[PDB]
Amino acid sequence: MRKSVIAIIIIVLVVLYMSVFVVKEGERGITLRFGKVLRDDDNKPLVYEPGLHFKIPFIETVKMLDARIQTMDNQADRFVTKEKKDLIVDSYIKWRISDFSRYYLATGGGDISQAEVLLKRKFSDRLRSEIGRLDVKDIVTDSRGRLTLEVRDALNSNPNSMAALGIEVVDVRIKQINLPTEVSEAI
Amino acid sequence: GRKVDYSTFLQEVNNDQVREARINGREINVTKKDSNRYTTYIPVQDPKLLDNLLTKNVKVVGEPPEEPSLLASIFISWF
Amino acid sequence: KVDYSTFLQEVNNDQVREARINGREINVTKKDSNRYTTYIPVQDPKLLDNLLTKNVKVVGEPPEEPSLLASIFISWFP
Amino acid sequence: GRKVDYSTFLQEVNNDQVREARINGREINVTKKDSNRYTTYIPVQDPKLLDNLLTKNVKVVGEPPEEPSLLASIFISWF
Amino acid sequence: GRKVDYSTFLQEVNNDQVREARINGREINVTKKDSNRYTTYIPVQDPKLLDNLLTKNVKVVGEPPEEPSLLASIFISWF
Amino acid sequence: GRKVDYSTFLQEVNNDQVREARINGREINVTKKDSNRYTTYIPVQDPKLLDNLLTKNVKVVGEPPEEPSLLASIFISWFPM
Amino acid sequence: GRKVDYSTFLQEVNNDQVREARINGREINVTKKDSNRYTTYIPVQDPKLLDNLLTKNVKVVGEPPEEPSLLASIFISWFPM
Amino acid sequence: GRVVTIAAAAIVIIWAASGFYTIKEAERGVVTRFGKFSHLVEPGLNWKPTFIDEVKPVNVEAVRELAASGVMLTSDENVVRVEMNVQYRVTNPEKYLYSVTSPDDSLRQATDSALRGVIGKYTMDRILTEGRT
Amino acid sequence: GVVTRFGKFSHLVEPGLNWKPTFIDEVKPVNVEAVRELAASGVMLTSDENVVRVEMNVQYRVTNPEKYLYSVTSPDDSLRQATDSALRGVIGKYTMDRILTEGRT
Repeated sequence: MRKSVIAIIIIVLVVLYMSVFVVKEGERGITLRFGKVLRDDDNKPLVYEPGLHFKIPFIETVKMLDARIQTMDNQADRFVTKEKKDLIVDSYIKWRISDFSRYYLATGGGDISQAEVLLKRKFSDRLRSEIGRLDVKDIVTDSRGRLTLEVRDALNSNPNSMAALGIEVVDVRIKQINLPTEVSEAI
Repeated sequence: GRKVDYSTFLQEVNNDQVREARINGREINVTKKDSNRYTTYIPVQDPKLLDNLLTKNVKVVGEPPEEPSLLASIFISWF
Repeated sequence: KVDYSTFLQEVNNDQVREARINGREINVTKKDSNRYTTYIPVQDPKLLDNLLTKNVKVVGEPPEEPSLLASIFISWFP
Repeated sequence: GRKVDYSTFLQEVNNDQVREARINGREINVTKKDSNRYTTYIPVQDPKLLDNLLTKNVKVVGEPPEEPSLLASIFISWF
Repeated sequence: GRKVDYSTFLQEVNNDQVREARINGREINVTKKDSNRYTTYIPVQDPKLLDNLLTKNVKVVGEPPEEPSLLASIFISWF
Repeated sequence: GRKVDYSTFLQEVNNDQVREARINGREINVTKKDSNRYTTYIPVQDPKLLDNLLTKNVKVVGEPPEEPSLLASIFISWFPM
Repeated sequence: GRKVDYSTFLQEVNNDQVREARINGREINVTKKDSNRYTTYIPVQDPKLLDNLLTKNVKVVGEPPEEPSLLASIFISWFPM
Repeated sequence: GRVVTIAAAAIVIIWAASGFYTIKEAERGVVTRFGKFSHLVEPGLNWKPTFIDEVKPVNVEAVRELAASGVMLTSDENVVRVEMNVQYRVTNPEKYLYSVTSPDDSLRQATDSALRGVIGKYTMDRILTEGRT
Repeated sequence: GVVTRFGKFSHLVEPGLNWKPTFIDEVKPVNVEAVRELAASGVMLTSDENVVRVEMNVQYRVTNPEKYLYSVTSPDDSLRQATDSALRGVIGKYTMDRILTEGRT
């Protein structure tokens, strides 16, 4: 009868409209039912297109995680060389998500803040350990080939890897080097 | 309409990366220099904010008030 | 319709002759009689101080009390 | 009801020519030896006002604001 | 009750003749050291009144707020 | 509980006697180091009060507002109805 | 969540301990470095709070207001009718 | 008697339904009956009966970093200033729950003593430039 | 312009009405195909102990839009904020007088 047909149409349409999922052009996602990330015999499934367009339309939700090359920025911070000279150095990091499941389970919610904090810590640590050795001229003259590449390889490489957390780093650069006020005036 | 932390708002003000933001209530419609825009909230009453805006020479427009709505409530009391 | 800070730079050069203030609104009264509108964004402790530093006449104005007839009206108009 | 300006009130106080006031709300009823009756209106909350008043030894009075006892308003409630 | 000047009140506080002060919102109950009594009213919000009183060892008391009776709630429930 | 005067409370606080303070608007419950209890009342807004407390190591407390229960509120709204 | 005194919260902040804080009138949710959570209340209006928070590098967040829907007024006024 | 049976059945059904619960994204937990240690659980699809047992979350896989500081004292009658940071994660929820109270503060109080012990031996310039490794 | 339906790519559109019966389709025209400008400056150190001021300017052009969209975000940020490092790299090795004299070749 007309009422039954209309009710069935409405029910199926609601099934559709709350069962859909839409994944746009480069924002990879996750799958979580109610705690059971549906971790299969292999790693848990990843989702990139509205294939399996239907989800269980009332028990579960999923999270979309950006996948573009993210850029971290920071402010100046002082350092020191063996000649007791002190500098001002600013820099930046390019980081990429390597393996998504470990990243989400580890970082706790997948917002940028804690990843930023962890990378900030590790970068400050390794760089400050590196620049502390070479001499004042050697920072200025040829910093790229040795400093940037060596720190990249060391920071990217088990736990303590900064990849174990599930992050891939692209490359690191230094932006500007000033001097303190008094030495500036003297020179 | 992305949400941005007040902390980062100060982090961007201190190094002059905005021209303009609109003021109302305690919500702010923020427009950094490169034509990107978003929104933030001020957690408490701050005595120093306006000074932070003025001294750095960042230019800020505030908005006219919205008078409350009346006819809805009068109809509600009527029917 | 004119910016708060711009109003401030106008104050700095002593180019407004007197001041009309009302609530979070100020009616400008400058040397060349140009008029506009400017809104108070948030409480400013220094606004009155800065204006009084520069010998500008600054006028107060009565509250706008709602008429009593209007109150009993709205009470019993519905 | 001569509305002599708040700012005008300020400089005439700076001249140290006014002798007393009785205060209420936003309204300043302040008198000079002529028995001059006039008034101004508070622009916004002013901290320094009372200190300056103390410097000029001006007699100052207020009154406890009138409030309608629970007869008239609750009467138009019974009405 | 003699509604006396706030100016006189501050002056006598400077001259140390009061032993007790009782504070209700804006209203002021006074009892000075030589057993005389009077009344005064606070013009506006003050930054320094409480401190000035406390420094020179006048006693201060407040009283709890004027709580509305529940019987008013009964009345408004039936009216 | 025996009420006290604000000035007495402050004077005794600077004598290093107090350990706890609950605050709600204008009521303040005080418990000494000798474990007696009482109440006081702030006269007016005192911008220096919170400082004066914490600067001498008292363990202050803030406690929530009593929101009217929605059921009883809608009832006494509908008790007329 | 386990409530805490305000004084404990300040001794917390002075020792590089707080990550994120939400401010609503005077009710606060807190998240330490160590992934624990709790709640706190601000007794009295404080001018020096916010700056003290900011200088030590804590992440501070706010919340939008809750506007009462007109439909709620429709219901409450029209419930008899 | 039918009404009593229907009411009892409804009560027991509500009981059982309220028994179910949820766990959130791979956080280990310990659920114990009457207080006696019963068993662990993995996230999702678990049912707690009422007034027997207690369910405890642990929030395991998190990164959990702490800090340290101190204007300290060094070998050759000199004064330095340093900082520190440490990252840690929890493996067994059981011992972490039932060893000490507020277990984070324990690592925190330990790291300061550790840092002083290490910083004691060496001298000024070595502490400055060469020897951080 | 870039067209997207079903969350995925759809063909680049040479300007036109592109006669379609669809509104569920999403089209991104924000890209431009004309020259545009960024510039930078800084008080940058010299090989020997010396300080100098140097500034330049760059002109850039987009060829493949999809790499301009679905890659490292916020383009001008990456451009400017790597150009500064490149400018340091060049300015570093040369002496103060040489930077004064042969700055343009």
